[PDB]
Amino acid sequence: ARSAYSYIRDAWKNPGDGQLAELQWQRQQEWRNEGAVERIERPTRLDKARSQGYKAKQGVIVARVSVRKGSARKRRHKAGRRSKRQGVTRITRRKDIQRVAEERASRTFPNLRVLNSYSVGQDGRQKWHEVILIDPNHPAIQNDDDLSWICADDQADRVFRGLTGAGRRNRGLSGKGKGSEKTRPSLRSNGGKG
Amino acid sequence: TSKKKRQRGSRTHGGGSHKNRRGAGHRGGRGDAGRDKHEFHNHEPLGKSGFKRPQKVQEEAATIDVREIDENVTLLAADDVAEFRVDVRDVVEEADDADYVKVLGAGQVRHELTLIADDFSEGAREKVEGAGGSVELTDLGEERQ
Amino acid sequence: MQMPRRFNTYCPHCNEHQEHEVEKVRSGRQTGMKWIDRQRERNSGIGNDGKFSKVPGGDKPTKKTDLKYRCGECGKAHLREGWRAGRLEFQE
RNA sequence: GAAACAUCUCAGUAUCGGGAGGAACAGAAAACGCAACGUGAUGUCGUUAGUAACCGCGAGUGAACGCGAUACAGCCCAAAC
RNA sequence: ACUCGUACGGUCACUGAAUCCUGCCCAGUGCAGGUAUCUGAACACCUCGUACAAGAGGACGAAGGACCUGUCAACGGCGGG
RNA sequence: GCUUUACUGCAGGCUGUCGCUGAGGACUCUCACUCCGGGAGGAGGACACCGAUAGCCGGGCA
Ligand SMILES: C=C1C[C@](OC)([C@H](O)C(=O)N[C@@H]2OCO[C@H]3[C@@H]2O[C@H](C[C@H](O)CO)C(C)(C)[C@@H]3OC)O[C@H](C)[C@@H]1C
Ligand SMILES: [Cl-]
Ligand SMILES: [Cl-]
Ligand SMILES: [Cl-]
Ligand SMILES: [Cl-]
Ligand SMILES: [K+]
Ligand SMILES: [Mg+2]
Ligand SMILES: [Mg+2]
Ligand SMILES: [Mg+2]
Ligand SMILES: [Mg+2]
Ligand SMILES: [Mg+2]
Ligand SMILES: [Mg+2]
Ligand SMILES: [Mg+2]
Ligand SMILES: [Mg+2]
Ligand SMILES: [Mg+2]
Ligand code: NA
Ligand code: NA
Ligand code: NA
Ligand code: NA
Ligand code: NA
Ligand code: NA
Ligand code: NA
Ligand code: NA
Ligand code: NA
Ligand code: NA
Ligand code: NA
Ligand SMILES: [Sr+2]
Ligand SMILES: [Sr+2]
Ligand SMILES: [Sr+2]
Ligand SMILES: [Sr+2]
Ligand SMILES: [Sr+2]
Ligand SMILES: [Sr+2]
Ligand SMILES: [Sr+2]
Ligand SMILES: [Sr+2]
Ligand SMILES: [Sr+2]
Ligand SMILES: [Sr+2]
Repeated sequence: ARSAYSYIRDAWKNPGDGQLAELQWQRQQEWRNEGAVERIERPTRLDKARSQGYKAKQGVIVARVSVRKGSARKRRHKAGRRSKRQGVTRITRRKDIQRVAEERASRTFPNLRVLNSYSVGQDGRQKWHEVILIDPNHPAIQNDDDLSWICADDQADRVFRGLTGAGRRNRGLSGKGKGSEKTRPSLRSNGGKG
Repeated sequence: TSKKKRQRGSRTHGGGSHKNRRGAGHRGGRGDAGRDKHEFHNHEPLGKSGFKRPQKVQEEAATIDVREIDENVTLLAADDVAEFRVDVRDVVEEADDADYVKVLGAGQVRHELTLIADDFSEGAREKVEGAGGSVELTDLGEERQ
Repeated sequence: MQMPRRFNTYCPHCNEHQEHEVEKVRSGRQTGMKWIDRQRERNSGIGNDGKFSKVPGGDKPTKKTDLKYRCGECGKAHLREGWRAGRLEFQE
């Protein structure tokens, strides 16, 4: 039958209706007063967490990040940068907020590696994401048959090289066919036209 | 002794006034510059013309002239010698991947031929029957209606 | 010059002779669903556009008479050239 | 560069910020669509092709499927119980 | 920043000690204020349109503008007959 | 380099609108949110702030 999990999930399908609506209105007040990276004992969205790879083990950390909202905060132009080149309040950046989050998080934890992240709400001027990080040095995880992969030296700073799932989903790598000619196998490998 | 070879001493290497062979000005602009002003002479006029049908909606038929067949009847010993009978499909190169094979009539037909192809031109027939011969439309070609 | 509302003339159709009216093209509006309503937003953004950032041009000291020759029995029309006329009166 | 110039080009180049490895990235289809009784992860090379497509439809820009090759290797969770 | 500051303040301009004075002009331009009426984008909204969408018309209507007033120690003007 | 009622844009100010945003064409409220207070608590209040968009002005700038 339905798993208790499928309930948490089925609820966040519309974080603005019912109990969850009352929760967020409350939590946020507390959230809005927390740092920019708060570690938390348990994931707010359990289904999602586990689903994304979470495990109630040793070395599996969760942290809620809070990034300022908006689009782009771009200066005008020092020298003589023409019209098509005067970006300031009408353009946005090529990296989505969740990626910014994942990064700030991994920095706060200079030894942990990003596993994944999820949204947990957003008031009128900031977005919150919980990021699942992992200690590649705790044997507790070095042994785990489902997570020991995140230990390869070539997984170091995996988030800063866009290896997160959201990382890849942003580098235009979702589709295996049409419209991904300039993305895969690498944006840089494609003279950045993706 | 090449031309280049004799240039040492010319100073201008054919150019003319040492003031000629300078920048892109001498060429009237880089590339197709002024292709419609000073160097407009002999430049397909400006504009858009007609349309194109999507590439995967295009039929490319493999064609051959009765003449080609006829000229090699005897040399095609590896084929039928009916009361000659030949399935063109096995004669045209580039056949394997052609939307279909069509026999175009052009030239004499000094033979009685039993040709078999996806489609023939109204003329290829005349030239075939008129040579005491028949022509057969492949099962495929049976979509002529 | 004026213009007889209904004169006897030929037409690139019935290979005969009937009566052709005189009506100055009332034209039509901007579809909104054309190849220019889309590339007007695609050839823009921030800065200039060239042909889209351009404006309408002047006119000659006169306007040729653009018409449409409708038919009697038929009901359809064709298109001929126009004449530089300050005005025009389709008499009756 | 467009023989000026704003879109366009130069060019996602120069330069800057962050990060990994001896290689990186990619990768086992919500694919393809020579529409098929067809192919079967991924890079890469030859070609497809200066083709399709874009574009003050100007100057210019410019793929892919397929094919021939190189090398080949497929798997693990979340949930149900 | 001004600012450990608060209109006897400090900001932004002009003229350039004292002394005698500092005329007329608000049409244009600027600034400010008002405004029946008119004009005035997008969203939501009504009608039609599309099994949806593109779309057509309507409706309401902000700042702004029209319009009206104030202002020249505000830009400036002080002629011809 | 500089100027402007040159062309084209951008900051920026003004304004409508959408989100933040809640309870009962004019109104009440308090609970988000903002400010004052050491605090208790006070003021303000779905406005303001911020994200987005739309119209006007826009040599301050390119
Ligand atoms: C006769 C002339 C006309 C035109 O052709 C040469 C050209 O047609 C034009 O410039 N304006 C036209 O306006 C009426 O019909 C169209 C045309 O295009 C407009 C867009 C414009 O091309 C770019 O901004 C438009 C808005 C699509 C408009 O829609 C009604 O160029 C010169 C002006 C030349 C003098
Ligand atoms: Cl990481
Ligand atoms: Cl074609
Ligand atoms: Cl007319
Ligand atoms: Cl195939
Ligand atoms: K330039
Ligand atoms: Mg034009
Ligand atoms: Mg030039
Ligand atoms: Mg590569
Ligand atoms: Mg030109
Ligand atoms: Mg390019
Ligand atoms: Mg393809
Ligand atoms: Mg002085
Ligand atoms: Mg304070
Ligand atoms: Mg300037
Ligand atoms: Na780290
Ligand atoms: Na792209
Ligand atoms: Na020379
Ligand atoms: Na083939
Ligand atoms: Na587009
Ligand atoms: Na030039
Ligand atoms: Na110049
Ligand atoms: Na262009
Ligand atoms: Na005045
Ligand atoms: Na004077
Ligand atoms: Na200078
Ligand atoms: Sr590191
Ligand atoms: Sr020469
Ligand atoms: Sr030179
Ligand atoms: Sr010309
Ligand atoms: Sr072949
Ligand atoms: Sr475009
Ligand atoms: Sr524009
Ligand atoms: Sr004239
Ligand atoms: Sr294989
Ligand atoms: Sr005045």
